[PDB]
This record gives sequence, structure tokens and C-alpha cells, in this order.
Amino acid sequence: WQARGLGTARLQLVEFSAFVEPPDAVDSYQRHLFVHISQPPLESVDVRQIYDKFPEGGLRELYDRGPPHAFFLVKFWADLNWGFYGVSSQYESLEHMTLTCSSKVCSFGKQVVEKVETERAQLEDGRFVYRLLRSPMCEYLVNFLHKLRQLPERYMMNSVLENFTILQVVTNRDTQELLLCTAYVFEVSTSERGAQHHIYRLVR
Ligand SMILES: *C(#N)N1[C]C2=C([C]1)C([N]C1=[C]C(C(F)(F)F)=[C][C]=[C]1)=[C][C]=[C]2
Repeated sequence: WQARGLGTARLQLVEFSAFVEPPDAVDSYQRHLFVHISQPPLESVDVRQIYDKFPEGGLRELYDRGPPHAFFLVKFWADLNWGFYGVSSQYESLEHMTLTCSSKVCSFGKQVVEKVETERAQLEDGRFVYRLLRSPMCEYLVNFLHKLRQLPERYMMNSVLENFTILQVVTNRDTQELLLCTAYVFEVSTSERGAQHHIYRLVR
């Protein structure tokens, strides 16, 4: 009954990216992905080890109310060499729901920006999809990339990214119940390698 991917029986994640398109993309399009998830049981990380990096809206509260199986950790190795900055998310379910998608950016485990969005069902192939596509990146985060990208040393980037975390909570708006809560922790990938992720189940 343990998850094989990032999702529950009640809300799969299909794809997720954050990307930059250069102003030169109007003529000859190209995409650069800082992070990307496109979609044997997932490896397991104790939720108590990563309380310190998120508020106390907090990870402890949200796991306490549950459900435990909805909680996931993604480590990202960002690709940080490369305009419009966008984040695209897509989800699926078998229910018609209305989704509310709360993205908390935390620096040293304090909330620094929050984004909250709604997306309603679109029935496609017996399936409900929720397309949150090309949402413009929050200005702090685009600034946090340009500043982070000019660091002399990648261990400096990881040192900064050590204290930079993001908490996404996806809830049915109507029923107010939690569907999917994802903890993001960041490293920089080396320049020759592109973006990577490892996805864990948060347990207790
Ligand atoms: C703001 N803040 N944002 C616009 C937005 C965001 C961030 C997310 N969350 C998210 C962002 C990243 C990355 F920093 F861009 F890599 C990684 C994971 C989650 C989601 C939707 C819109």
C-alpha cells in the first residue's frame, strides 16, 4: 500500500517543472529546467528530521492532522546555468475536486513568500486533470536564482540552499482536507549534469 510515486490514490502528480525561457525564445524556442518531475516502493525519510526547516502552517501540525501517506519529500539538484520564469504543475485524480495549492518558500525555516492558487477539475479520458501551467515565478524566487547563480563556488550555493526550503500543500478547497503535502530541499547540480530529484515518503 506504500506509494511508488509522488501522489495518493486520490491525487497523483503527473508533471512539475520550474523553467526559464530566454527572450530569444520568441524566434527559436528553448526551455531550461531548473527542476523537473515527470511521471518498487519509495524510500522513506522520518518527518521529524526536517521539522527545523519549515514553520511550526507547520510540518508538525500538518502531519499530526494527516493523512500520513500524503506527505512526501523531494530533494532537487537544481540546474543553475542558462526572460520568462514559469512553474508548471499538473495533477490527476478520479474525483471531481477543486484544488487549492499553497506554496510556502522558507528561509531558515521561516515563511518568506506564500503563493496560493485554485484549480478546478477538467474531465479527460475518465480522468480529472488539474493544469497549473506556466504560472509566473514569484519575483523573490527569480531574484533568488540570479543572486544564487553568480556565486563563485557551488559549495557556497549548497550552503545557501541548505537553509532554503519550499512546502507545498494541496487541499480540496470544498472539503478542506489535505490531499498532498510535499517538502522540497535543494542542492545545486554540477553544470554538466542537468536537473535531478529523489522522492521520499515522509513517515513517523
Ligand atoms: C513563488 N514562490 N513560486 C511560484 C510558484 C512556486 C514558487 C512553486 N513552488 C516551487 C518552486 C520551485 C522552484 F524554486 F522554482 F524550483 C520548486 C518547487 C516548488 C509552485 C508554483 C508556483
